[PDB]
Amino acid sequence: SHKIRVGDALLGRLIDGIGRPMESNIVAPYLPFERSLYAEPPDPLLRQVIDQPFILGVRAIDGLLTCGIGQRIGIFAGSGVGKSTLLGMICNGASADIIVLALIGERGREVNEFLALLPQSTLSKCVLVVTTSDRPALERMKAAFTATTIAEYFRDQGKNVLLMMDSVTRYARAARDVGLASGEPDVRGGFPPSVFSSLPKLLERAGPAPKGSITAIYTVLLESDNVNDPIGDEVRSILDGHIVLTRELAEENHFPAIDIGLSASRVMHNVVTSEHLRAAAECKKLIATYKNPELLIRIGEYTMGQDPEADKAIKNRKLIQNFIQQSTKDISSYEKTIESLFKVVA
Ligand SMILES: [Ca+2]
Repeated sequence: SHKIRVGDALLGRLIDGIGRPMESNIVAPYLPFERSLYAEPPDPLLRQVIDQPFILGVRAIDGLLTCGIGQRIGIFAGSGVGKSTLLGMICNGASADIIVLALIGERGREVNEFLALLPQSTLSKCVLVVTTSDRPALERMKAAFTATTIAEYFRDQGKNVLLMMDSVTRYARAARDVGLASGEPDVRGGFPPSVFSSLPKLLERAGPAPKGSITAIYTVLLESDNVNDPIGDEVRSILDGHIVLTRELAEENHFPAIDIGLSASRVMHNVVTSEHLRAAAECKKLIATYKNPELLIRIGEYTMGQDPEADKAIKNRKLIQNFIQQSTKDISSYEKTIESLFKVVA
């Protein structure tokens, strides 16, 4: 009841919503420790500051929206915009000692499609908390806490942990159904009070620590409708950074489909050099100001301003696009990413 068993043997394993290994082995993993699913957690005694970069191995993010160790980061994405591919790139590229994944509320098919993106070397440092759509709501809700608790266990060993929860949206729908079942009323958008109060309690467990850390990425699944998602809204107000993927970029075959102007890192200025910050700011402005040259040629115009800002954007388009667009096998170290950024704004 509300305790799970943990240990190093969790690494490389598929684990259910309450922490039980799901692969059938004749020899069971050794999991000698019990931990509560809930933590007080790390009392502000004392609370830390985010001041070191957390490298994802994604040029657009590392370059223009740099993450920090112990940050809480949201990725907001609808269907068919390459979310799972981006999550895969992050797991394979991130500077994390241990990855704890919570895969909540999707069908087995989607789980296997994600797992296929992770090579043996990545899986070997992963704990995979998986609760598919068919599982009871209680199990899908608990998966978020199980994952968080396991991340804390590994943090406590001095590991820099990446907690990746796909998705807080489906966690919340599970927690909704549990809450309503207990007799809570709908307060906003079909959600009872319990789900809202759980969000900061979960997110506040990520963060830097004396030894080790937990940097957390939470996905928010966007519906192709105009219905308010109050869970996503509350998350927006808590996060330290947010990455937004758009259908508009996905349909241009622009991947990762990150809209830079809608994305932000509240910690970047604290974890990158002033020169890095300056180059990123120019790159962002160049991205925002760019306009298809076709549009001027078709009206016979010899523009070229003299409009300095717009002229550089066209001149630097291919460089900028090759920088922010990045294939799965298009690998880039943090050193290389920064060197490449300076090149695209030159
Ligand atoms: Ca909203």
